[PDB]
Amino acid sequence: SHRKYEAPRHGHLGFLPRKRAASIRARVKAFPKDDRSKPVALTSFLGYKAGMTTIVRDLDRPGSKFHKREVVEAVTVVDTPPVVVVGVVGYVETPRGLRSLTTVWAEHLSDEVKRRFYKNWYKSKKKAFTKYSAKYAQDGAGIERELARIKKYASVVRVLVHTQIRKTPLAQKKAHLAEIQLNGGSISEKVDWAREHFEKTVAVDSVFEQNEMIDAIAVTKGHGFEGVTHRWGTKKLPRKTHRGLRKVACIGAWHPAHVMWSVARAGQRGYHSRTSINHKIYRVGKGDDEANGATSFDRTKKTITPMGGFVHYGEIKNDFIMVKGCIPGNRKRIVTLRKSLYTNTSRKALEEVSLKWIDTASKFGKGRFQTPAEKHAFMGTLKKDL
Amino acid sequence: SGNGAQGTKFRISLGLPVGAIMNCADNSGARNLYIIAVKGSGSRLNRLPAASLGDMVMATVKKGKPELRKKVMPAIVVRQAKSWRRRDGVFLYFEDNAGVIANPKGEMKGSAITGPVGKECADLWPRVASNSGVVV
Amino acid sequence: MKVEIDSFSGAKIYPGRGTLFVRGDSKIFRFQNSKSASLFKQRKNPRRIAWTVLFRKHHKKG
Amino acid sequence: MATRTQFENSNEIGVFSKLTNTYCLVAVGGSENFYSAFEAELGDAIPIVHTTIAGTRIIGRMTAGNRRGLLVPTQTTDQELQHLRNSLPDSVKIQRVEERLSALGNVICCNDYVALVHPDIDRETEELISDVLGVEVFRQTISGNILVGSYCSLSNQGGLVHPQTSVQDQEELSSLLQVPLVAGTVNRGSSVVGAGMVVNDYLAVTGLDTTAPELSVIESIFRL
RNA sequence: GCAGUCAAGCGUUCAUAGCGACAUUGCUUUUUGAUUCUUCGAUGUCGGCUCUUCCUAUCAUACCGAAGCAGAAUUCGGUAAGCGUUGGAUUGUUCACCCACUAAUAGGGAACGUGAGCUGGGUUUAGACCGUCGUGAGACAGGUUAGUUUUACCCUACUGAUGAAUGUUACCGCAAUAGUAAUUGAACUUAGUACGAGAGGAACAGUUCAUUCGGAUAAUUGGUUUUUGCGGCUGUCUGAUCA
Repeated sequence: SHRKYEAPRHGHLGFLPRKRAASIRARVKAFPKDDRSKPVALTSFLGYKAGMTTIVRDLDRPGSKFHKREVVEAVTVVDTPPVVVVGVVGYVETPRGLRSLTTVWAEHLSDEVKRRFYKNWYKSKKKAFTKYSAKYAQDGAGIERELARIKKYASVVRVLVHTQIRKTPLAQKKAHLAEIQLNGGSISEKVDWAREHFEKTVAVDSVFEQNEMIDAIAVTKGHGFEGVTHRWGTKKLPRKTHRGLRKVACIGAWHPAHVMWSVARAGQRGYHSRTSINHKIYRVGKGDDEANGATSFDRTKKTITPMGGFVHYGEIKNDFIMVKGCIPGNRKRIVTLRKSLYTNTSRKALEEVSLKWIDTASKFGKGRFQTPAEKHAFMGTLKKDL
Repeated sequence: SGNGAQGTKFRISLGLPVGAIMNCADNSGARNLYIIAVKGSGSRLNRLPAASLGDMVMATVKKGKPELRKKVMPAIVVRQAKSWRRRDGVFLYFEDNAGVIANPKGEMKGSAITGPVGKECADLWPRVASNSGVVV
Repeated sequence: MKVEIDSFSGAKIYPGRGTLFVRGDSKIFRFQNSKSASLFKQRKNPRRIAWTVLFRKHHKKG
Repeated sequence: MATRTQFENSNEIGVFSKLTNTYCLVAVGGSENFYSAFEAELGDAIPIVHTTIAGTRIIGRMTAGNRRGLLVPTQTTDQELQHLRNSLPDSVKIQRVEERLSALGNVICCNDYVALVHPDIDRETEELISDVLGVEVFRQTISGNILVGSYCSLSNQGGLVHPQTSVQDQEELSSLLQVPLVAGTVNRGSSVVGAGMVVNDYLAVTGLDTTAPELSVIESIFRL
């Protein structure tokens, strides 16, 4: 028998299987395509998601209905500590894909990547990299041997970085190590760049910029085990149904005498690796930059932190990317921001924008005020000090 | 939305499905309308075609002059009372629902329109805008 | 960019904050949040709601 | 020359445009064939200003005024008002108008001499209208229609009115307005004639559905 | 039910743009028959709701060929199911015909899919009514009403979740394999141009939005509320208060 009314499926068979991610750090599966002409730089960046806020900007889209007119839209603020390099690693192209042939670590690693290797830091003898730090006693014949082998071989060059988790209002103290590919020409130049930038700050005023489309890779918010209505979208059954009205009703035909892989079942919803492309950056704000939240129309001295801090996160005194729209991943997750794979000639990209108003009212209620000086103006003096 | 309308309207919220009786807000003689489908609407299994502000609906008349009764006629929604989002920031909603009878090109069968008219309707339908009173 | 004043309490309304209401006589009302709106749809008199502005402006509060 | 013009499919020029003696206000969302009929015969006579009013494109029915004034409603923003202040010359008088009864273009059907408005507008706004425009404001409805802006196009030479109108009210408005009136239609007999075309002393742009017997009566009564 | 081959004639003329008589070769198993090999120490027996997958004899979409294709609309066909195929009234419906939108309202299979998934309107136990037939008990190829639908805690399949061992342990990765996803319309423009005697009247590229789907989020908006968080109110009980 045919379906008697034919409908679009529930859910998407390409985001299968829906098991949980490896860890909270989402692997970047692929990096932008390399051309050996650009100056040497990074491809991705690691940060932490601080929440959302509201942006009033002048839409400038010729031929639209709101041309040169104010709109409001949502942005996510993703926090940015200056990410610091602690090593490089080169891969040789083999007939079974790229294979890491050697890796080189820096000289004096910070205690955060020394905290990353230990499940039990407090018991430990804290002996991370001791017999590797002893390899700098001579002029460095082993280490320069390793770098000459990376120069001779290894068509691609990736760099082990980590975030500086202590500069964050988090409470974790452990840094997430990662790899980042490079875009410059002539891999000797890449690895000399890496050897120069061992243990050096790399801030986002060099990797990203204003108005540019970036992809964002993170792990989904976790909602645990889940039933098949809210997971897949399947119709609830009527009121009258014995044995469960929030289900898939029919599992399948008689023959195939097995349950198909494409029917909707109950399982894990959330905590998957997701990737969302073409997100526009509206601000690249800086930590030493006082008054992040002023604008050329606004001009009042305030940060992008809401009154009373971001909910569940803290207060941004750090750099930040401020990116249009939503983003996969909730607050306090390691979010990886990546340069675009293709050049985006679409006129939704390449729209050079500047903001007009950043919302910094309290996200913890219905925020009636943006700055506390404004509240002391409006609400007036109280039963406190005077 | 649909053929014969002038301009493109950004998506505003659908709060009037098949069967909604709206307080007909012109002097044409109809006292109320009754949505029977929406021009330009799409198809999904067990989904009612819903109307919104400014959209053209086929509708009938359940009251009024008995010349106007018992016949399917085009109509145009001018108030919604389900809150839709303008791009400039606001979510906004009228006191009630409303509608005016039209021809398939957009002319008012009546002459005058009473009360408010939402501007996302008046910009899409020109003939309504001229007979309109309060815009927004 | 305009800072709209409220219709019920008297607070200030940032862009994208609260609803807009058009009563059928086309007198448009703006509401700060869900609170002052849902009080206004009870037809409360804002001159006798003790935390609003037209209350405090009338009894000379500060 | 009653030039026939589409606004991209439609033939009511009075919706998307406001034609006066010193200024011409037009919508922004149009092609060159909508503006060639204006810019060929006008050329270097009056400034044509591309703008919007109150977040719409119906600025012919939103604002209403004469050679001396341009009255703007509530929802017109700061940037639109500043661009119209810098674009239009200093002879016109622009004023924000507070009324919740209609839009201003549907209410006011006026010229340089005599205004006819909606009968339900109050006294404080009427004093503002007669102050800014400098026009003795009168209060009348044509053929029962309370919107005189939709069924009456007015100029200093003459005027086109609602097609189903008795001769007695035509003679009363000919004694009041001191102009001769002839009841006619526009755009293959469309009854909405207050928006079907614009007119001033030099130009009267009509719609493409206007045939020759309607156009001859229009160019006879407005005396181009 | 579908498709050929031949081809008398229609089609202004002209067998084959499209059709096609008289004949004739087949395919299919979504009909119904014929048989009765399996099941009567019992595979739960109509319809709908739900949900996945598959075929193609394609309705729409993509790209093209032919015309009695000027344009527009159509008609015949080729690769192709990749993706989509509806909301309603009456009826238990399958089918059905209607209203209305739509780009389109294609056809089917999977134990005439799917009852330890549902509902139980129909059929088909026992009650009862009417008509007809019967001498009667009762029969109905007919109408109407009222009528209980049980179990998963096994193996497997599927979806999710851990896991001993290849020196231990941790971090950073590669990729075999397996899945995949986007879809479609409207308006403006080209443009009352091309094409046309006129009536009528497009397309290619561009711009702005939208339909169905999919994944995410929660600033704002709405919903939920045991923050029983704050305020109010009834009845009673703490002697009244306060709580």
